[PDB]
Amino acid sequence: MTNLQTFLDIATEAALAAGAVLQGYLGVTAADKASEAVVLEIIRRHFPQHSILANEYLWAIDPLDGTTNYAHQYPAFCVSIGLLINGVPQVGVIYDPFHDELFRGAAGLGATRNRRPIKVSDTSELSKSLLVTGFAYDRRETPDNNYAEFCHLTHLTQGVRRSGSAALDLAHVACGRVDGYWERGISPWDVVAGVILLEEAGGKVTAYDSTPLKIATGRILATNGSIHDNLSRALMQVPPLSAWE
Amino acid sequence: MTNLQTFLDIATEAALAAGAVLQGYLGVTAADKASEAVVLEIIRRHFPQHSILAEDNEYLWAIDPLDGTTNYAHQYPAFCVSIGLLINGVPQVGVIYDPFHDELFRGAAGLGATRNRRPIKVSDTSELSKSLLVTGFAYDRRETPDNNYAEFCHLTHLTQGVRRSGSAALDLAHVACGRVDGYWERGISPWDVVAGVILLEEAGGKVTAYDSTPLKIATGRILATNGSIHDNLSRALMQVPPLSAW
Amino acid sequence: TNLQTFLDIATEAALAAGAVLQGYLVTAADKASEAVVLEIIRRHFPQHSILANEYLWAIDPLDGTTNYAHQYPAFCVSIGLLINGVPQVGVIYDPFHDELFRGAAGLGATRNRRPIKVSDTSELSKSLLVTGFAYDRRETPDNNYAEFCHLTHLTQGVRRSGSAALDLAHVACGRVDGYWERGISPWDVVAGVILLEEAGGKVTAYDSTPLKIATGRILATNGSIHDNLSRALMQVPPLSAW
Amino acid sequence: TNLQTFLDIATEAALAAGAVLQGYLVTAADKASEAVVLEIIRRHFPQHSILAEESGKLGNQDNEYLWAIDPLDGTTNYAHQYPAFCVSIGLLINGVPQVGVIYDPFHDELFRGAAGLGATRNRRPIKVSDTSELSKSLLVTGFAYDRRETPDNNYAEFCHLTHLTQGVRRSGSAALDLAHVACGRVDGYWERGISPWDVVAGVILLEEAGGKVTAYDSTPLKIATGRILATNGSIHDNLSRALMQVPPLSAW
Repeated sequence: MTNLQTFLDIATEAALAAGAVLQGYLGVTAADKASEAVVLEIIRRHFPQHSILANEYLWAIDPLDGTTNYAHQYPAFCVSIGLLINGVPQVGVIYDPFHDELFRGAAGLGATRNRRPIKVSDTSELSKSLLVTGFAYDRRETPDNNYAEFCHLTHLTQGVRRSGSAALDLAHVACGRVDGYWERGISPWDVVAGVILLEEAGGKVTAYDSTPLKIATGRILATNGSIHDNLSRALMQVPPLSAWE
Repeated sequence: MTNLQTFLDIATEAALAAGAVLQGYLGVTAADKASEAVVLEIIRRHFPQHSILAEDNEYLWAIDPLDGTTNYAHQYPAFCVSIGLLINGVPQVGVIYDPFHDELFRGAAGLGATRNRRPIKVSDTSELSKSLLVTGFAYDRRETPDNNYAEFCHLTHLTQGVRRSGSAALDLAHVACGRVDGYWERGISPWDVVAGVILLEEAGGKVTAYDSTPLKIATGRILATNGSIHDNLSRALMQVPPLSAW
Repeated sequence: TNLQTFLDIATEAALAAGAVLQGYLVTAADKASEAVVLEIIRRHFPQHSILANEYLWAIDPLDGTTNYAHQYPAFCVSIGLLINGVPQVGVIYDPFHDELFRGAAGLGATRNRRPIKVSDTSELSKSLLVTGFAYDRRETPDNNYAEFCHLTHLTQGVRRSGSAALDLAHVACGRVDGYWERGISPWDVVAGVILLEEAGGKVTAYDSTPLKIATGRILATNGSIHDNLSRALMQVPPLSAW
Repeated sequence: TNLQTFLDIATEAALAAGAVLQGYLVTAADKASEAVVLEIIRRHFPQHSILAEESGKLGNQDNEYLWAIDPLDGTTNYAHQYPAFCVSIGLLINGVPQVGVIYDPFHDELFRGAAGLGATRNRRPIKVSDTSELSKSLLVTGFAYDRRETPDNNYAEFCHLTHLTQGVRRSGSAALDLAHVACGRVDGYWERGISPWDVVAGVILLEEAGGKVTAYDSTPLKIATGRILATNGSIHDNLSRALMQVPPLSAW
């Protein structure tokens, strides 16, 4: 509808403005602060009645996803700007300012990168798939550290990447550069924009066991749709690390 | 040395020409073959007396026409052409070209290291807890218990993170310019690493076996760091607890 | 403020239309770009009026059509806002070189979201200028050739790019020191005029009296050579005198 | 192969010098670019001779191999950061242009050509335009430093062709103008007062791209005269005729 394109227009300009701020600093906490201020000013000026995640309309903003990467100048970081409408992701913009890759999606309006259409891959077999995952800040505090999962899928697939940016990982599923992505311990601002981007690109986003996505649990399974069942089953069957030599 | 700069000039043009071929195909086996043919024609036309290693002369070129083949097949943006020269079995000239991001890494003994013809240098990080590392996993990983998983988990617990890009040559280039602090992998081949090794050394880094004894490429194992973290990372890899201990 | 909101939407319209131009890269391209721009401006500002009333948008969906037809890399989308007939918001986007020029009254001038400023050149000798030639040049003796020859003699050179909007953008970021042209249209210049003024430049008629876009004549400089260039334009020998 | 070896080295010299120009982006930049080009060419081809404006004549100028080097074509543009400047590296074999590389480091456009090996920009083939009518053509020209001292200043030609075509551009770089004919962005180019290092690389590039380069009257090119007519080949006779029939400015 007309509002969603208007929402997507403003989120795009906010992401590009913030991305330029992040690029300027390259010559970390200050950069993240400066990007957030730019994003908030734009969204609040155009949509004073909307809320920022913390009411029908709720913006989930990550001003700098991939903070560890950015501190090391590792080229995998982005701005993520997502809109929840009645708690459902409906508008998403993810901008990688180092590679100048602008991912945009909105419900019923399609998914693009640099304003050209993108689509998920068709891969259905784990043995022919390339996946990506991440590891949470709390990984030393719980036995559920995602290592078992990583090892298991690394054995069953062509490989599991680790980029260091959850938002970019979702964008890479959306354009078919990987076939699937899973992670625990993520935050709403890490994933809201990527979820609608991926769904518009033809993918599927659920919990690990293929029951509906519950962002509050911090767990996400996001695939091209064709590999969703095989990946869900492999994750639920995961042998513990103690079962390896 | 005049000699090394001339070798570096030709390896640079070979990498750029092959990178353009890889870009043309993006619009996998054919791409790899076409890239190799381009590299071989250039090296052998300029240096007909040199020997080629790909797929005991004084001059031996270790060529990877497409490092990151899995990534390339998926269009995952981490692949490159790697062109390294072994002089009496020692890496001395290296060019690594990422044609998707247009990043040209160049180094030669005594001549320095550059990315896009501008100097690069390794990071200063000395503590594992403040470090960002990268590693990979071999094609034989299902057949041996030494699959590198224990190392990956251990280091992921001890550092800020361990990346997995899918290109060993780009991983070495990322150590060389300070985007990661260290890199280790088993099951690699000479053409994966020769260019990156001399690039990293010229950038100020250090490349050895896991236990810090001299690098032995034939074993397929490499530890490549900024030099300041080399000792701590080497000790962490040697003390690695097995997966069964988790 | 209001101007920032206008600038935000003009920027997204220029980038959206520019991507359309890149996809085609002539009549179809120009029309597709215009439809993209018009849809965006009307959806965000249903009460504004269009040029292609307090708010009046002057849109060129493809400035430099001859260049575009030849794939000569000097064409752009130009989106300017007149508020009570005064240029106040301007976006010029070169999609081939991916150069985004943005300006609004009191908000500054940027290229690719970085500040730009006019040059410091103060002497007509040592200056680099640019000009253009109108479609009607064969029907009138005042075809701008005499001016081109005169200024080419008095300066380091007079460029001819083929895009009036980009010429103004080039003055705004200091790549040239001044620009003059006759036979231009409002949609060619509205965005560039405010961009240049925000960058520190000056825009008038040839004789330095206030700009009159309806006359089709513009003199646009870094401000420091403005009087010198204006004097030269007031003292142009006819072609017959060569 | 023989020419391919020359082209490989000229390409690396152009890219290395272009990176120096991008770092600086004037007197030093021009000189720093030349030092990079000369070092590469003389190290790979120590027996070849060099022609350049600043360094002058290096080795016997009747050598079979003579490199015509412009380390920074478009110096006025460069001083103003006007984005139309390049490194031009051409090789004359027995006085004939046979290898050419032109590199615009600001836009990162690498033009390459050699006799029998084809013409490319950024390593993909380029070709001249199909434009056959002067009235439908886009041209480009330039004006020499001596224009105030001679009545033959090219103004009459500029006015005449501006009337007969869709327009005449003025970019400020003769080497890039030749490269623009080579890839079809313009249909033709003419200029007086040019130097060998301005045109040698572009001449072979344009010829390999399918174009044609002569004197104004379509007799063979004589670079020593400083005049060049360079087109897509299809408007060559029409543009030559217009150049032979230029009304003086006084007739306007």
